[PDB]
Amino acid sequence: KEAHKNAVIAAREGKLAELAENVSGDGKRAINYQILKNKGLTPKRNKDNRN
Amino acid sequence: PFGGSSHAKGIVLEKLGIESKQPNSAIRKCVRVQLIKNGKKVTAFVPNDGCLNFVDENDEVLLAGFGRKGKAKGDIPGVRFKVVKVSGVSLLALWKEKKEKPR
Amino acid sequence: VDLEKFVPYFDTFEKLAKKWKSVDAIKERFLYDTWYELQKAKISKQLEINNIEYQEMTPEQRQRIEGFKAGSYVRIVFEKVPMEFVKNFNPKFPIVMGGLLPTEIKFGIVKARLRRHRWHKKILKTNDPLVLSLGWRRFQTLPIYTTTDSRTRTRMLKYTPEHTYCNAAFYGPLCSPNTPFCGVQIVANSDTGNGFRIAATGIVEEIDVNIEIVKKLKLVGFPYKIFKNTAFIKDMFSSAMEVARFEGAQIKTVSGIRGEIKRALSKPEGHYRAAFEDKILMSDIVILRSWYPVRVKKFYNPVTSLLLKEKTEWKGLRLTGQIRAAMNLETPSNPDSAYHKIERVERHFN
Amino acid sequence: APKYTTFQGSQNFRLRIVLATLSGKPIKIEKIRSGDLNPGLKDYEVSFLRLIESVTNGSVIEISYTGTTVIYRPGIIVGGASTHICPSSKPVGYFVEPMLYLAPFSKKKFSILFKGITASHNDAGIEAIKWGLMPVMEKFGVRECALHTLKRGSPPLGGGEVHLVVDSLIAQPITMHEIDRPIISSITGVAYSTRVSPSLVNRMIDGAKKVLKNLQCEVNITADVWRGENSGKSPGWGITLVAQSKQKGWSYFAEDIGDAGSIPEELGEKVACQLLEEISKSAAVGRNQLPLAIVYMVIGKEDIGRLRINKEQIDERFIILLRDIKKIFNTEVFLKPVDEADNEDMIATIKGIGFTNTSKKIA
Amino acid sequence: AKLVHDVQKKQHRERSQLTSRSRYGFLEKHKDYVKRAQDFHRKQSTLKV
Amino acid sequence: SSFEKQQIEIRKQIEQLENEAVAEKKWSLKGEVKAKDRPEDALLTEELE
Amino acid sequence: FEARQRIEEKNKESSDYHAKMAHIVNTINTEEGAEKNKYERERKLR
Amino acid sequence: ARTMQRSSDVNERKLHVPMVDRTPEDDPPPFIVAVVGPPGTGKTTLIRSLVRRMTKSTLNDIQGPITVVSGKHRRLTFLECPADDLNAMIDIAKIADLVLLLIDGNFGFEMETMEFLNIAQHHGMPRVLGVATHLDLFKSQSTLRASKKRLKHRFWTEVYQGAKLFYLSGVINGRYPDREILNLSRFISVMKFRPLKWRNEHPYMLADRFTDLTHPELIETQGLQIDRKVAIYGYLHGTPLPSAPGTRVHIAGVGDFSVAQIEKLPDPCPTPFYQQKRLDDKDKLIY
RNA sequence: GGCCCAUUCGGGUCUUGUAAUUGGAAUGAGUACAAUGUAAAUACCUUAACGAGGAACAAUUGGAGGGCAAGUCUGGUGCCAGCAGCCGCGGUAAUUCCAGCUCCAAUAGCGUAUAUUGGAGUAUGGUCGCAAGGCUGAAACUUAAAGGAA
Ligand SMILES: Nc1nc2c(ncn2[C@@H]2O[C@H](COP(=O)(O)OP(=O)(O)OP(=O)(O)O)[C@@H](O)[C@H]2O)c(=O)[nH]1
Repeated sequence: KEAHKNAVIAAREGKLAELAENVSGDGKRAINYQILKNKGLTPKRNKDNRN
Repeated sequence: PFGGSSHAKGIVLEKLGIESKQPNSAIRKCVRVQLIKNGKKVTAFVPNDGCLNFVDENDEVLLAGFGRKGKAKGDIPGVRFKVVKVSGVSLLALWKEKKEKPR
Repeated sequence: VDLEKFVPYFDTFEKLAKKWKSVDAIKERFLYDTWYELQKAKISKQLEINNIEYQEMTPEQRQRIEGFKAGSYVRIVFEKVPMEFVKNFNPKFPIVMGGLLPTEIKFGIVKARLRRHRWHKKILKTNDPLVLSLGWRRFQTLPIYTTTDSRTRTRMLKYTPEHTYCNAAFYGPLCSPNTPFCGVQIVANSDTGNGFRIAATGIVEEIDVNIEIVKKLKLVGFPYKIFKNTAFIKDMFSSAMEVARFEGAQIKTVSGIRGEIKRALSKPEGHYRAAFEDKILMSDIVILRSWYPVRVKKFYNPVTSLLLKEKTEWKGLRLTGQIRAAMNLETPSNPDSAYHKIERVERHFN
Repeated sequence: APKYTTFQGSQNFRLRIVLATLSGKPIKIEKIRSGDLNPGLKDYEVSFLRLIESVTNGSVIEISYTGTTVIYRPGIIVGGASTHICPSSKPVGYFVEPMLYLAPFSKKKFSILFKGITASHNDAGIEAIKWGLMPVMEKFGVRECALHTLKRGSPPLGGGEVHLVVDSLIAQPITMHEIDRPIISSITGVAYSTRVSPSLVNRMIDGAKKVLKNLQCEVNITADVWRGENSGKSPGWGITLVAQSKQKGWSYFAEDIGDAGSIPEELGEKVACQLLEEISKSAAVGRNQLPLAIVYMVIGKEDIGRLRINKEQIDERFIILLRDIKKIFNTEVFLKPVDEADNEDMIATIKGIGFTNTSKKIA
Repeated sequence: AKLVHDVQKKQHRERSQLTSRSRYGFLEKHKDYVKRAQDFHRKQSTLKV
Repeated sequence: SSFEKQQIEIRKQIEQLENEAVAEKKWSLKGEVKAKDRPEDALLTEELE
Repeated sequence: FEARQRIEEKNKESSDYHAKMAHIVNTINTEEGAEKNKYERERKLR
Repeated sequence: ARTMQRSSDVNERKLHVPMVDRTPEDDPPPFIVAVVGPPGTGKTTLIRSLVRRMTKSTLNDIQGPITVVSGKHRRLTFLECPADDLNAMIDIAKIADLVLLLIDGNFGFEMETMEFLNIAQHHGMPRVLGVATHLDLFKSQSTLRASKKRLKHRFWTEVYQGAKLFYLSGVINGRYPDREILNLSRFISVMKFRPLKWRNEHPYMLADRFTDLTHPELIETQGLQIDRKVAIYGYLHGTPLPSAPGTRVHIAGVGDFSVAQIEKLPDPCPTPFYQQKRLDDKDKLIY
């Protein structure tokens, strides 16, 4: 039972580890794509209408 | 409908039918608005229940004509107007999450 | 003379009628273009009346009645200011003094419509702390997110709806209704990261001293002996007294078949008899819907950032996932609660 | 430390409790009837405190064991519908009158049903509350206020029921400007009789018309005889006279009831003469109408409101009114004489505290 | 869908039979109950005739 | 200091709320409950609508 | 006893809700439709 | 005709909600000009340049509010918001009248700027003027104009349409160029302010000077830990504050206190209109 | 198996479907070297070097139609009907789910509002007015002679 507990908590701290790697080391907090583009709530749209 | 104008400006007095139980009914979407240039009190449609959270008391709103194309089953005939903007920001953009209300 | 005595003082009837045989004493008394401009005219008239009256009053009584008018350089002396403010005073950080209206001194239950911010990534959780900036004050509190079951009650929600406003209730300093506010999860630069920080926005609808919030309670029972329209139900209750309080209640099946609790069986204790509108199955589950009150937690943690030496890295109550990761505990999971792919065979009959 | 605002004496008990309720500040009323034959609260005062607890919510009222100390920490005004049984010591008017102060500023509407004695000598009658006080509330902005007499009960057995409904939940009273003296358009009245012969109403009306025939204005006094179960238990009669201004809308009133062993014409002449006395002593409001107007201009928005009051109207109860208001709201009434040298009238200018109705739900 | 977000029309997934009750088989819903009840009513009507 | 003392009781309340947030739900705050999950004869003491 | 009290209260609440909703809808229909009909008469005149 | 219909529409645009100003016409307070930006944008140098242009005096150390007689009838209280404190941003967004919002032109928008914009929008919208700095770091002029237009469009999406995004070329002698500061000061002078609801209902005050009045002998007898008596000097905004003591105030970040003493003082930075067409150099004052 | 027509019954037709895999080629936006250009510079012309698989180098705007729950509300002559449903029971590193539900049209454009080229009879929880009810004498009186009914 405790081995299963160590396995699941290891998976959780691993996921938080990839999140800590994904966050940037640079001091400046840059705007992200969602705030930059401001697409809003949009439906799924076909690729054919792009061109 | 309005005197010589396509759109009118008003102050939201109250939201009628918020104590009604059925979501997205016309009674749920009715809003009473007092027009600025006359002081006349008219009922308008907020387009959705989602926009009814954005509409609040004593805000300025821009009203246009409603313009039904066909007779729906559950609509309220007689309400002739719809709310287009609130606090200078369009209700559709607020609903689609492209803007925030300035207050 | 008391004002409890509503009828005012009067003289004797004889002297009063002798004085009022004549009537000559009181014989003198008897005998815009737009609505917007009209409203502005009324406002301007009230303002100029205020100006004339304040002008004709003497300046000392003018100061007493009006108070210190805006634009006046003033010195204000406070007692009981904490030591840490003077000790750690930093001139770069501002000092803002705002007067409090009488409602804003009180503490009670604030009810407000509230939505998770668009640029905030995750949803918010019931009974999970949030720093609210309501009025002049910023304070960390525990809100409860509620819903109206089609305007019939206030039912507790486990999370805020994404992309939607929901009713929320929290304990804090009361404010005037129709007041907007923001809510931030973290105010510490050690915690900021790359994420957008503003978590919730909202507006106050109502204030009160208490609120009745309910959470749904489903009592779950199982059939062990089934007849036509009559079933014997087990595991819902533990004794015939518990059954006898709930006798006559609506129950229903996960299939959707409606029924009534009728009587308590003698043996064994928790079992009861029920009548349904149709024959039910041994695979069925019987549920009884009830409601249990939920109490709003009374937590008031003000953000006293100026009293700190760092003036950032303010800390408060942590988020539940943070506490779980800190004490190395696993997220509570129910094996029956997971969703699976359901395959149905073709339904045949004899 | 809550730091209670301390008052002394049993004087202005209802006024202090109501002003504490409106200002939200906790009060401590001490040494009430400390040395008397029967020290402590009166039963009607305890009933009034229970009425306040009924109409409000989250309010802590503490009474000492001796009864000489009352501790009151007010709460949110919530209103709602309830039934209040008045004791036999006081009529219904003693409990209805403080509710007019609290009524337009509640979360829900007042619909209160009062059961008890309807009329008495020393307190407000039903016609008094209907026609003297409620026009002032309507002038300050209360659009829908009503008082229905389901049953009428004369002293001492009582047995009447009156229903107070206030449908106008306003944010705050409007600023008032009544510098000019109103002119009276007409005089009306109601002469009522319960459980006694129905000739007494006509006899009272003739006795009052004897006094008021000299007036050029029209005098109309309605005959109100109560029959059946609506008449209550004990017999009585009485007349209420109101002089009304048609243009401005003000009303000045006097009233009385008949005690056991009195001639109706004497009561009619007494009420007519007291009415004329109130016109003589009154400039814009009656002396009995005055605390309504003063408290309303206090709780109005932060603007100067002007109300003309009379040289006779300034007296002792007005002084203690202004002192209690200054103690609670920190508001001083600046008194300005009218420039007209014909009549010594004084303009009362009150800056409103900026009170607002925070109990009402915006939604 | 004129004025409905696509997040309003999310799929609500079906719950399964409890593992302690797995011996009894599949957990019926309204769609299964309607088939069962319609079959019974057709059989009973022709038996009545 | 007074602020330091208030920080002490605030930390006490914070730690108590941390334990409350970590700890298991009450049987009534659990969504679906059986008699096995409940303590015995609880529904006689609690009032439910 | 509690069952009878709850049933009576819920029936009264449902009837009052239905009356209130019908009153609101009827008032809106009558006044607003009267204004709409006057405006349409003006437009067909012009 | 068409002109009449356009006139009706623009009259409908000119219609607005009537609302009480509660602003003293005789001696108005200075407008709070709040410089808000990410930590390296140039707020201190911008305040240096603006003060250098207005009061003809340079300040080596900038901290706390700065009161400056900008025009004949207008005074400005410059406050540089600390970039790393969200609580500071919340207080500034609650009290600020004009917000100079600094955007690094080369890097683009930042989360601090977006957070301050959303806080200001939800509490109450002040008049926002954007200032884009670090445009000299661009290597190509076409990329410079393209980034300029991109910043302008995103800024117009956030703030009301038509709000100015001023462009600053670069520092020459440790301060921004004089012509750019002259145009910026002209924009600040020509801006018009509207009253917000919360500031029209509550009295508030940004502290100009902070001092301690407690007795050192008392401190020596009862240790350092005792509460201190504190005097606060500043200009009053909002509604009039009551003359009698005991009025309850909240100090943002400290707590709730009741006023023990209050006195009016002569104005340290008086306007030349109250002193009495072109503004005089003797009239330009700094506090 | 796809598509077309048709009120249904049906009829007509024939390489179509796949959110399946996989291969190299092309190059514009851009990044950027120079010369040319001009009092000087910009711009233009010319122009090496880099420049694509989620081609995330991330096109919009509108319209039509579903479907789902141990969920919610309303009306009923069981199992229904209606309105609807971001809200379910647990859970937010928590879950990989109608795979992001399907289809249509315009396309760096695309919507909305306003302007402009009667007869006969039902329904009405709106407003207003009129109502309806009691043996009479007889109420503050259980109260007479007469009747009114019987
Ligand atoms: N190249 C260039 N540098 C600039 C410009 N504007 C500001 N700077 C830089 O900004 C630096 C000054 O920093 P500050 O004046 O303190 O700017 P700030 O945003 O207020 O930073 P803090 O006060 O520390 O929070 C100077 O050394 C300049 O190098 C600009 O337009 N171009």
